[PDB]
Parts: sequence; structure tokens; C-alpha cells
Amino acid sequence: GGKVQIINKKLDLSNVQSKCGSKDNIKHVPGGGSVQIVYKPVDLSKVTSKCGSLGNIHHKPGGGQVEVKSEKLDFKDRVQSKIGSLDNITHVPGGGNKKIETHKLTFR
Amino acid sequence: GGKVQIINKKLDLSNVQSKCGSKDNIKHVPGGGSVQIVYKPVDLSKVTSKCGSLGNIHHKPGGGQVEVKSEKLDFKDRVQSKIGSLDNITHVPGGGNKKIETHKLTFR
Amino acid sequence: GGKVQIINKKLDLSNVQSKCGSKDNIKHVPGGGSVQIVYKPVDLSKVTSKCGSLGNIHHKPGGGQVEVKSEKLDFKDRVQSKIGSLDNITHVPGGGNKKIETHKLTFR
Amino acid sequence: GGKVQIINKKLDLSNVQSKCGSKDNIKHVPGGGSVQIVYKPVDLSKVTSKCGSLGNIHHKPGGGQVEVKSEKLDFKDRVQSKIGSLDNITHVPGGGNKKIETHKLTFR
Amino acid sequence: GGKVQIINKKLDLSNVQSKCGSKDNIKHVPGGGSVQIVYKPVDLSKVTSKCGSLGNIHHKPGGGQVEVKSEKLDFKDRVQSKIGSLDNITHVPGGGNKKIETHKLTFR
Repeated sequence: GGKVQIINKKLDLSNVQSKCGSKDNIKHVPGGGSVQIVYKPVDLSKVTSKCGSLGNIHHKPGGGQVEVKSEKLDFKDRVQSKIGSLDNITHVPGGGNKKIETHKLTFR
Repeated sequence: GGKVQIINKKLDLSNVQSKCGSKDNIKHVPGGGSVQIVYKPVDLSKVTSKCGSLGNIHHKPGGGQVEVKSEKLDFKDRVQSKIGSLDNITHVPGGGNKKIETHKLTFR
Repeated sequence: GGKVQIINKKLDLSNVQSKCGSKDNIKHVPGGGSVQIVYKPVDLSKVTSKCGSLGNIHHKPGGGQVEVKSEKLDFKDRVQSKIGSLDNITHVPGGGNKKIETHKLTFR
Repeated sequence: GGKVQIINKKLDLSNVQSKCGSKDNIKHVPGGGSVQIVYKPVDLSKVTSKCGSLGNIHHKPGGGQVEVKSEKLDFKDRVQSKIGSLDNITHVPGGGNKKIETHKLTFR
Repeated sequence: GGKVQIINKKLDLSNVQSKCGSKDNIKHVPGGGSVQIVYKPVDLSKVTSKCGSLGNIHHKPGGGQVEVKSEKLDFKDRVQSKIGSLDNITHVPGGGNKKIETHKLTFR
């Protein structure tokens, strides 16, 4: 039949850390005429801390066993960002600026 | 038949941390004429802390067992952002700016 | 038949933390003429802390067992953001600015 | 027949934390002419703390057992945001600004 | 037949926390001409604290058992936000601003 014996005695574990920084952040995006953001992240990330923990315990004798673990991701996304025209735009996201001028003079 | 014996005795565990930073944040986005944000994130992330914990305990003898674990994601999204035209726009998201001018003079 | 024996004795566990930062936040988005936000996040994230806890305990002998765990996500979303035209717009989200002017003078 | 024996004795567990930050928040969105927000998040997130707790206990012998756990999400949403035209707009969400002018002078 | 024996003795558990921040909040959205908010979140989130608690206890011998746990979500929503035109709009959500003017002068 068999046997699986695990003996754990007098275990002292400490200071198990898992850290991920600030992610997926969009900051300070000024547009003079327009801003177009298409924001579709797909997040399956894992930030895990395991300390003195086991996995799944399965006792399943007998033959013909089938174990399937599948993870399928399909991306067929269609993203279109269109702008026809832009003109005569003054954009000053800086500070302490003086005498910023834009001139469009047309004589048809 | 078999046996699965796990012995845990005198276990001292401490300070198990799981941290994720600020995520998926959109901040400070000024648009002179317009802002178009399409915000569709898909989040399946895991921030887990396991300390002295086991998995699932299954005692299922006999053959012919089928175990299927599937995770399917399909993306067929259609995102369109359109702007026809922009003109004669003054955008000052900065501070302390003086004499910012935009002129559009047309003589048809 | 088999046996699954788990012995836990004299376990001292402490300080199990799970933290996720501020997420999915949209802040400080000024639009000179318009703001169009389509906000459809899908959240299946897990922030879990397990300490001295087990999984599911199943005692199901006999063959021919089928275990199916499926998770299906389908995205066929259709998002359209349209603006026909923008003109003659002054946008000052900054502070302490002086003499910001926009002029559109047309002679047909 | 089998047996599943779990022995837990003299367990001292403490300080099990699960935290999620402020999420799904839209703040400070000024529009000069208009604001269009389509707000449809789908939230299935879990913030769980387990301490000395077990799962489901099932004693179901016999063969031919079928266990199906399915979670299906389908998205066929159709979101349209339309603006025909915008013009002659002054937007000052900043503070302490002086002499902000917008002029549209047409001679047909 | 089998047996499932769980022995819990002298368990001291404390300080099990589950926290979720402020969510789904829309704050400070001024519109110069109009604000259109379509607010349809779907919330199935769980903020749970389990301490010394078990799951469901089922004693159901015999074969041919079928256990189906299904969760189906279908989204076919149709959201339309339309504005025909906007013009000659002064919007000052900031404070302490002086001499904010908008002029539309037409001679047909």
C-alpha cells in the first residue's frame, strides 16, 4: 500500500516577507487638446508568503487517474483611438513661465 | 491501503507578511479640451499569507478518477475613442504662469 | 482502506498579515470641455490570511469520481466614446496664473 | 473503509489581518462643459481571514460521484458616450487665478 | 464504513481582522453644463473573518451523487449618453479666482 510520513518537531520560523511595489499607475499626464487612455490590464500576479504550511494532501490510490490543470488566455481585442485634427493649441504644464503665445492668422 | 501521517509538534511561527503597493491608479490627468478614459482592468491577483495552514485533505481511493481545474479568459473587446477636431485651446495646468495667450484670426 | 492522520500539538503562530494598497482609483482629472470615463473593472482578486486553518476535508472512496473546477470569463464589450468638435476653450487647472486669454476671431 | 483523523491540541494563534485599501474611487473630476461617467464595475473580490478554521467536512463514500464547481462571466455590454460639439468654454478649477478670458467673435 | 474524527482541545485564538477600504465612491464631480452618471456596479465581494469555525458537515454515503455549484453572470447592458451641443460656458470650481469672462459675439 505504501506510506507517506512527515514529522515536524521544534520548528522556529520568523520574518517571512513578500512585497510588491506600486504598480500599474498612470500619473501626471497633461494633454494640450485631449487625452485618450485605454486602460485594460490583466492581472493574475501572486504575492504570497508561506511559512510552515503544506500543500493539498491527497490520498487517491487506484490507476487510470487523470489530473488536468489548464489556464487559457485569449486576446483578440480591437482598440482604436482616432483624432481628426488639432491646431492652435497652447499648453503650459510647467510653472513660472511668462509670455507664452500662439498665433494662427489666415487670409483666404 | 496506505497511510498519510503528518506530525506537527512545538512549532513557533511569526511575522508572515504579504504586501502589494497601490495599483491601477490614474492621477492628475488634465485635458485641455477633453479626456477620454476607457477603464477595464481584469484583476485575478492573489495577495496571500499562509502560516501553519494545510491544503485540502482528500481521501478518495479507487481508480478512474478525473480531476479537471480549468481557467479560461477570452478577450474580444472593441474599444473606439474618436474626436473629430480640436482647435484654439489654451491649457495651463501649471502654476504661477503669466501672459498665456492663444489667437486664431481668420479672414475668409 | 487507508488512513490520513494529522497531528497538531503546541503550535504558536502570530502576526500573519495580508495588505493590498489603494487600487482602481481615478483622481484629479479635469477636462477643459468634457470628460468621458467608461469605468468597468472586473475584480476577482483575493487578499487572504490563513493561520492554523485547513482546507476542505473529503472522505469519498470509490472509483469513477469526476471533479471539475472551471472559471470562464468572456469579454465581448463594445465601448465607443465620440466627440464631434471642440474649439475656443480656456482651461486653467493650475493655481496662481494671470492673464490667460483665448481668442477666436473669424470674418466670413 | 478508511479514516481521516485530525488532532489539534494546545494551539495559540493571534494577529491575523486582512486589509484592502480604498478602491474603485473617482474623485475630483471637473468638466468645463460636461462630465459623462459610465460606472459599471464587477466585484467578486475576497478579503478573508481564516484562523483555526476548517473547510467543509464531507463523508460521502461510493463511486460515480460528480462534483462540478463552475463560475461563468459573460460581458457583451454596449456603452456609447457621444457629444456633438463644444465651444467657447472657460474652465478654471484652479485657485487664485486672475484675468482668464475666452473670446469667440464671428462676422458672417 | 469509515470515520472522520476531528479533535480540538485547548485552542486560544484572537485578533482576527478583515477590513476593506471605502469603495465605489464618486466625489467632487462638477460639470460646467451637465453631469451624466450611469452608476451600475455589481458587487459580490466577500469580507469574511473565520476563527475556530468549521464548514458544512455532510454525511452522505452511497454512490451516484451529483454536486453542482454554478454561478453565472451575463451582461448585455446598453448604455447611451448623448449631448447635442454645448457652448458659451464659464465654469469656476476653483476658489479665489478673479475676472473670469467668456464672450460669444456673432454677427450674421
